[PDB]
Amino acid sequence: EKPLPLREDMW
Amino acid sequence: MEKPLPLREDMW
Amino acid sequence: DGICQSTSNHLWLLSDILGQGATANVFRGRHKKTGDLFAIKVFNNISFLRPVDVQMREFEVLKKLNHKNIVKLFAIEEETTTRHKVLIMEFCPCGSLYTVLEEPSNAYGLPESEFLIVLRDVVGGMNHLRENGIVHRNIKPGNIMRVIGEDGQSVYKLTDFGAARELEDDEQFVELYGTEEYLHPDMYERAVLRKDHQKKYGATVDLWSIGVTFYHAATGSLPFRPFEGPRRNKEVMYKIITGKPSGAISGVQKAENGPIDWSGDMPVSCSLSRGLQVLLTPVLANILEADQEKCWGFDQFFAETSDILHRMVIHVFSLQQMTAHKIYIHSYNTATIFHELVYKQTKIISSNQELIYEGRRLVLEPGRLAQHFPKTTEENPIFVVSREPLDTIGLIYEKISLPKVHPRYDLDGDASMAKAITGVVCYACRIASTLLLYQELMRKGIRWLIELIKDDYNETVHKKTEVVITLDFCIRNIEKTVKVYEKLMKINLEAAELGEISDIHTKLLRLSSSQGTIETSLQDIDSRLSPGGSLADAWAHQEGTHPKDRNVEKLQVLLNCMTEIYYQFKKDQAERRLAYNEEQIHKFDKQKLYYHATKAMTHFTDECVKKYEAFLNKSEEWIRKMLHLRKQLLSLTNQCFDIEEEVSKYQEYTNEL
Amino acid sequence: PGLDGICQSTSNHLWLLSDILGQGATANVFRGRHKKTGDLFAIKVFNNISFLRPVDVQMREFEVLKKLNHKNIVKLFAIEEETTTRHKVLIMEFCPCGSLYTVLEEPSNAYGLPESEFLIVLRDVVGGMNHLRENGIVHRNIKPGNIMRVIGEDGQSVYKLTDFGAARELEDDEQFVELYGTEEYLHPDMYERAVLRKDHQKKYGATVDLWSIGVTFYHAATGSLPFRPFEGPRRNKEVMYKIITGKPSGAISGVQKAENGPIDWSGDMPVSCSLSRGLQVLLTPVLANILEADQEKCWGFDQFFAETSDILHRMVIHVFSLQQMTAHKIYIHSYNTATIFHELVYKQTKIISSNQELIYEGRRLVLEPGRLAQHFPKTTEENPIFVVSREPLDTIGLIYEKISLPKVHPRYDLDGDASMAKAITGVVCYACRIASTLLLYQELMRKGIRWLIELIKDDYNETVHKKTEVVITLDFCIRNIEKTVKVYEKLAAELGEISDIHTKLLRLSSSQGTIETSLQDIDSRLSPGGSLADAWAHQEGTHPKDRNVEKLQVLLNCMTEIYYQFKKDQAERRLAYNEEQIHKFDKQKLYYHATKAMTHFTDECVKKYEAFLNKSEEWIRKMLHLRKQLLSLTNQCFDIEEEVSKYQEYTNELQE
Ligand SMILES: O=C(NCCCNc1nc(Nc2cccc(NC(=O)N3CCCC3)c2)ncc1I)c1cccs1
Ligand SMILES: O=C(NCCCNc1nc(Nc2cccc(NC(=O)N3CCCC3)c2)ncc1I)c1cccs1
Repeated sequence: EKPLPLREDMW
Repeated sequence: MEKPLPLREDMW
Repeated sequence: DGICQSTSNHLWLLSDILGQGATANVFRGRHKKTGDLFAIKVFNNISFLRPVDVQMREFEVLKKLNHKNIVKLFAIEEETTTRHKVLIMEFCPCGSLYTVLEEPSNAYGLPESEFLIVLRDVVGGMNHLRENGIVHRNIKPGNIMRVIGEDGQSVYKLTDFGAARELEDDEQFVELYGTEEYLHPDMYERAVLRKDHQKKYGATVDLWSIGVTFYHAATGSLPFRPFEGPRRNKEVMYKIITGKPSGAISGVQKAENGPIDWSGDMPVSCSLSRGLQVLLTPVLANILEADQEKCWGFDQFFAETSDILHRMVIHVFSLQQMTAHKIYIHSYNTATIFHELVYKQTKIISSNQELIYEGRRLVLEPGRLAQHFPKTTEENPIFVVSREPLDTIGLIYEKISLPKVHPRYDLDGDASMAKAITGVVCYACRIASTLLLYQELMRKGIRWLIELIKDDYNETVHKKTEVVITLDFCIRNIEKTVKVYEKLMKINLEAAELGEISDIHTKLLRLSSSQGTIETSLQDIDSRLSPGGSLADAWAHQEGTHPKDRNVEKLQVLLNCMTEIYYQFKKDQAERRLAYNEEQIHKFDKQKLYYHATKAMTHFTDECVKKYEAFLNKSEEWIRKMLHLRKQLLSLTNQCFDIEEEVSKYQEYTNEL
Repeated sequence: PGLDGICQSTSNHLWLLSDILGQGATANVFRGRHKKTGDLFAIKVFNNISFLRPVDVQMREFEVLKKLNHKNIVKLFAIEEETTTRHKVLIMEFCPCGSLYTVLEEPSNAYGLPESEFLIVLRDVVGGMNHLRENGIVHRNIKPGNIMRVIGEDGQSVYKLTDFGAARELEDDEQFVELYGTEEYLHPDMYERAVLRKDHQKKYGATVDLWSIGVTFYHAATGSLPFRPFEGPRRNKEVMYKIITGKPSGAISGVQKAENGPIDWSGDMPVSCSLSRGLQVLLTPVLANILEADQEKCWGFDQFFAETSDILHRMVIHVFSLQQMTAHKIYIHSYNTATIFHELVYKQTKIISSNQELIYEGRRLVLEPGRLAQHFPKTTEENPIFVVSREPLDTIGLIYEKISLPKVHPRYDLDGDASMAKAITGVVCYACRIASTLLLYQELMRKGIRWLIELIKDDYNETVHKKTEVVITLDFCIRNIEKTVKVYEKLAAELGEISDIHTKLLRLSSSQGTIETSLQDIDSRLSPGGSLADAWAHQEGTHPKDRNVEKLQVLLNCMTEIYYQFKKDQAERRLAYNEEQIHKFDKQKLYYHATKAMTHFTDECVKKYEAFLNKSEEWIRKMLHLRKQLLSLTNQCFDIEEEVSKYQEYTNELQE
């Protein structure tokens, strides 16, 4: 468990 | 064919 | 350049660009919430200068396509900032077919194993296209994606439908898209030269796109080559793409403005088996047809290709010729059909073919199906031998030498040279690998054949000594009577004629020296069949290369070094400038490339080729030695049925008082 | 010269400080190039603590190593000075393929190294060690991270020793006092004086290397260290010492399975080991004597060398026991006769040489008792020599270790995830290894049963070829010879000769009739439809067309690549935000692939193998029973041909 989703501004 | 020259420490 | 774009559910980095086109770019993106990667196709700012009628052409085409061999269009979302429609489709990491054909390993053709996979997937997808009514007129190796199946076997898929249209089976367009080398002539004419005349095309262009692709994947070369490269000479390229005579699959120009060499055959450099080339070249010569009259239809093409894909392979090795063969045969064919296939490839008739397999003969009845044959591989094939003489052919490769290294320090000029100079050594490695198998299969079959002449010799002794006893006591059955024919009576001073049983004694005894001379004749056979005889394979373990020599492994080690330089020089030719030390290393490693290529090409012709030819000569003299001995052993074998059928009718007269 | 932070140089070589190969307390090693040529070398520069071990006694060591030239020693070309620092620098031959440690860190070798490569390691390590002893240099520091690996001209790897960091010049017998090495591969004497700051008057010999060589060999043979104190051996500094000191004679491995509990002492290889049973019985005793703690029962080098030389000088003949479904590698000498070959088959399969029947490439194999093993038929593993007896044998199959996946820890841990991906990928590697072995065993059983059935047809045809010879004599040389001239006395003449022999003629002739009755039954049982049929063989078990091992390899490559990424993800102690979530997603992807592979391994490869194993076992019964029955008929034929061989000897009297 506990996976966070990706984000745009962090790339 | 003899274009290669010795490597030099100042280009690195 | 860490800029990025995103939709509602996917995001990608502009630097992570997979492919590129004039109409759109293709990026490696990920699903924001799952992490799984997809290929994202965003359309550039210039694709919105096309009419809205035409900027939907690829959208409705990829909609009605869901099939393996077609790159799965997963979804279609809108980008965040620009609101541009983008295509989320499956990501094939292994690159395109062109990515594969650029490997120096496949510089002279794909391995025959992979070619049948490319054949299978291209037809399956192209069929699904015409089945759903789409003519994608830009079929090229850079367009055919490769993805690894669940079983390691490659699975190829189609994409880049930017050149598509809603085509009906008898409709034709008047528009223009594609890439040069793999496009139909009557589309090359209008697209390259902007010259249009007297023809429109639909559902026939793709057959040409496929056929040119297949020839490239088979020979490692494009089928229609004008001199000075295919970059210019488009007037010459069109002179070849249209003036080509029907039934010739390749048109190459040797000289500058010289002749146009036509050929209906595969080059010797091709990797595919001869059993396949005879099935393949008809398909190429009939879809490489400009006009619609002498051309094949989709109906005839898909039927003929499926006939190849629905066959099985039986590996047969000619021992008298030292030639391997692949027999492409349906599973529902019979054994007498199998013999016909072998005759067409070895020119030895059906009545002459003895089948040796795993140290045994092979019971070959005509009423047996192909799928019930013994399972064969190339290393464990069905051997075939003939009692009549055959020319020892051997392997027929193409003698290829290294190209000339150029002294001009050129970034892309060395990269183009590194590709070819590695490909030449790559071909020699594949040949030396086959030469090894040809020698090792020789040793395997000869040993099995020698064991079969011993079964032929031991079988007669079990019969001859079985009639030597039928005649041993048949001659005393009337000798114990002729002994008393005159023991109780008249004096038996000498042998004279006595009755009907006096000629059945003086002529039957003649079968004791006429047969006694056979028992001594078999000894000369058993002597030459013995370890010390004139038929021993003492030379087989003495001549030619051996697998323990590791010649192929030595070549491969040199090739790895050549390949590492080539893969490096392509990184170098990207961004065509080098620092000082980097430039010198490139110049140094350029010379090491020639050193490894020379060492390899020397070891090939001096160790593998020389000893293979030495082995092919010490085996040419043994073929005659064996075929002559079989002629003598059979003549002695037939005498034991002429001696034993004679002691059969006279056996009745000797059972009396 | 360079810009002080990016590169150093000598008069003849130069190197980037970023192309760093290895670090050490005395020196560092870089990937450099000869100035005038561009060719690559490994450059070792002694910065600090080069003055810790004396300079002259270490410099004289370098000049004598500069003359050293051997296959298994990393060549020391020249010894120079750095341009500005004037530190001493050694130019050495560069080994791009890394060390043996890098090879043992692969998941493919998480258990035994492949037997082929292990023999290479054993050959080279012994070869290099012998070269040092013959030149009087003590290593005292050999470990996997120390044995370099290069690829020879023939593609076979060549291992080369280096980093003689604990080295000086030694005779055959004298005294020492030093401390250098890494903890795991250390002799028990040095483990106290280098780990637990405690000294004693205990002495050494040529043996301090022999222990390190022993631990190194066991590691390459099994993928694990031979002495593990419950947790990692690097943490239990005390319990690790208690194990090697009280190591019982003969034991080669001690593992504490429960905390502060007993230590399980084993004297043979683990089942997980990849090496053949034929080699294990040869390697185990070598490992035993060199892993002896005290110098009283240790081996010494002269014995250790000649012993491993025997293992290396042997060749291998491949043999597959058809009734036991077991493959075997036979380590025999080239000069060894054919008789001793049967001995080695006995010790492994419990088949005495009297009932050792050999099939090879479709036919029986005749064994001249004096034929040399260097002229036996060449045998691959897929082309072995099959051995069968007419005596019953337990059908064993392959004995592998049932290794299930570790529990994947859910916490996000850069170190834990990387160390866990290593083990779980290694488990799928061991599973894929076995999956390939199972398919080979099944395909060899098919190749053997097909040959043996064709062989019994030869034995059948041999006896029916004999029956047609005694009946052509019994019915003709006796029934006709006697009926005409002997049963017509009406007076030697009419004695027990006419009564007993005429009856025995009809005794043998009538009983021979029912011999044909039992002969056609045997022909029917090994005809297409009979009880002895290849049918089940082509039906049960996995097949090459199934492509189970390829399917497992596809999954394994995704796991392998995820592990290699987690290795680099561990290089940073902290991951960027989006990278953290990819690592979190790929961690679940890593465990998904593993369970998917283990499912297909157990449900597909294992099951159909074990199903094939049973239908094999039941066929051995019906096979061995038919051969015993055909034999009984074969001996009746010779018996009848013997009884008639003397009745005809009196039919040739002919005096009446
Ligand atoms: O012509 C075109 N695209 C050629 C292929 C790009 N298309 C796709 N690629 C992948 N994955 C992938 C991964 C690694 C390498 C590659 N291939 C290349 O790098 N190549 C191939 C030809 C020369 C350079 C592809 N997934 C989906 C697609 I859609 C196009 C022009 C406009 C759209 S597409
Ligand atoms: O640590 C040390 N020596 C171990 C090797 C370094 N020395 C040499 N290396 C190479 N070629 C090479 C190529 C690729 C990688 C590597 N390195 C590894 O694979 N490593 C590093 C430690 C364990 C895993 C080496 N040639 C010659 C030598 I001399 C030393 C510390 C102080 C002296 S030596």
